[PDB]
Amino acid sequence: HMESADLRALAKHLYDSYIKSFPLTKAKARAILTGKTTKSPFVIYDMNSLMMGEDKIKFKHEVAIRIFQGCQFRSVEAVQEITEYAKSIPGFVNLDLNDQVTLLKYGVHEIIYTMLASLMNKDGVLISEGQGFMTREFLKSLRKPFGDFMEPKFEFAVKFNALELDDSDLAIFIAVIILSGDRPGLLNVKPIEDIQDNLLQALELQLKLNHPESSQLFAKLLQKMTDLRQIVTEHVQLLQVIKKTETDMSLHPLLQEIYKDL
Amino acid sequence: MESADLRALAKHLYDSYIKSFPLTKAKARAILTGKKSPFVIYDMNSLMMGEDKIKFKHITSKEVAIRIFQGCQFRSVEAVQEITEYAKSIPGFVNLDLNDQVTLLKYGVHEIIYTMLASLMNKDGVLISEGQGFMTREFLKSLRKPFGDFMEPKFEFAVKFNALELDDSDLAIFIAVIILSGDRPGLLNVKPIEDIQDNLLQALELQLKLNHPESSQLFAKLLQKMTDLRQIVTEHVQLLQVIKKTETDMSLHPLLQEIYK
Ligand SMILES: O=C(O)c1ccc(-c2nn(C(=O)c3c(Cl)cccc3C(F)(F)F)c3ccccc23)c(OCc2ccccc2)c1
Ligand SMILES: O=C(O)c1ccc(-c2nn(C(=O)c3c(Cl)cccc3C(F)(F)F)c3ccccc23)c(OCc2ccccc2)c1
Repeated sequence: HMESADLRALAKHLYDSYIKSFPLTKAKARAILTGKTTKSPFVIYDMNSLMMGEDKIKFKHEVAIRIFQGCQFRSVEAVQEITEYAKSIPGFVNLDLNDQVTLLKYGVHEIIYTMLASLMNKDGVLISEGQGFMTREFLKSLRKPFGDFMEPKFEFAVKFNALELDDSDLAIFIAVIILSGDRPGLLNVKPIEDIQDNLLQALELQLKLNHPESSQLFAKLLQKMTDLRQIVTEHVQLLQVIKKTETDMSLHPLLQEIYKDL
Repeated sequence: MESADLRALAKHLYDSYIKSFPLTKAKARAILTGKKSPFVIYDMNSLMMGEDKIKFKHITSKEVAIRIFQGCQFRSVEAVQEITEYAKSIPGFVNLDLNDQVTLLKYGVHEIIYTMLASLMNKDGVLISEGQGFMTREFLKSLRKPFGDFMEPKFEFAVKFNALELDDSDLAIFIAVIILSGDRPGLLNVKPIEDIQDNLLQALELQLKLNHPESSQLFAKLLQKMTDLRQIVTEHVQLLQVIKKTETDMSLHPLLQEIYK
């Protein structure tokens, strides 16, 4: 339902808007993680280095709570960037306004975990626009339920990163996630699915041109949407334990609204 | 992988799918749409008459809601054996590590049962006993305590899944894809499983293009349903646990408890 040139044009549009919307790309994150440059992050691996990192790293946003609350504020910034990106997806702002809210409500976390994988390897995650690197072992060692928060994200990212996607692939994949016609409470499924159909055609052609030797990469990427859904559900149940255990811990109102009745 | 090889693989699976499963989607749709009218169970009195006249096996505690629930469990155990026989016809499956064969079936059967159950359902009810009976959605949803809300999610899934309008030749490949899932926990040799799934996916993609040329990106939409299947199977497990801990009248002969574990 779309010619090849139109699908290439749509792929280029989305990549361009992705570069404009997300300040830390996978390409930059990989150049920081693979090193070979003098761009080097400060590495936080224990309590003493955290204390030194806060002195050296210029953070834009008890140790476990401090790290948790900071993650929440980074997630809110991520929602803002994802929302800016979503408005560039052709057709999205023309949808019913309640459906725009619904698509963002259920899509933003799946996108956050997708894009978080770009900042991750098996040993830890880049933080503060790549200025810092916090080890997976240090996060797993946090007290109470906080230790178990990041480990599922690392588990996903190790598998997702084996697909070797780049930002130009990811730009379309993220659009596909937002324009999901199966979100609960949608009023007008038909125009959402028509946009997703074009996005899926564009993703399929993008993966064939950019990864010609990666057989059925399109199918394998769509199957990862299953892993994303699973970790979002785990995440929601994990916060509920914190809400009942940590009663003095505030959650950001934007995050409060997203998780409500999910 | 050439097109003729993919078509050969698609036809092999369709042929085996027909032999392994007692009621095809095509035959089920002919019964459901009214095109030997099945005996209809729509309340307690018709249930009792169905057990007396048709004598439905698996629906033979004296409480009705429990009896119907256990009957779903008993049919699902029968379905597992049909799925196991079908799996053996998938090229490459029996050549896998024997523990990996068991693991793929153990973790795949719930998703496959839900998928194939949809072939037997419409928005008003479900066929039972090889299409000889039809039990209404309202009767199942009206069962007491948690049993009623146990049945309704199955219908909600099936109504959405059936909107894709797959036929048996599509489903035969799709079921094979689910079985050859390389991400099941405890697999020892993932590589040959993903190599077989890659062939099956190529065969499903081509099958869907030739069989539904007007249904844009149906391949993508069907793979997106694997998300729904995983989600409802996880929900299913939690619902069973609540029933296991709450209900005291669910006891069977210990030998039957072992069979239908
Ligand atoms: O201030 C800052 O610039 C800043 C910046 C980042 C973090 C921080 N983010 N984060 C994430 O997962 C993450 C990331 Cl990388 C990128 C995008 C979206 C997300 C999230 F949406 F998924 F959230 C973490 C996971 C584990 C630990 C930290 C992060 C951050 O953490 C708070 C913190 C860090 C160190 C010391 C004290 C507090 C702070
Ligand atoms: O023919 C067939 O392929 C087939 C296949 C499935 C059912 C049937 N299973 N089922 C379940 O809950 C279920 C499911 Cl989805 C997946 C795994 C395990 C279970 C269960 F173990 F938990 F059971 C149902 C819930 C409601 C309605 C039907 C099912 C099935 O039901 C026939 C039936 C219906 C009512 C009374 C007696 C039999 C038939």
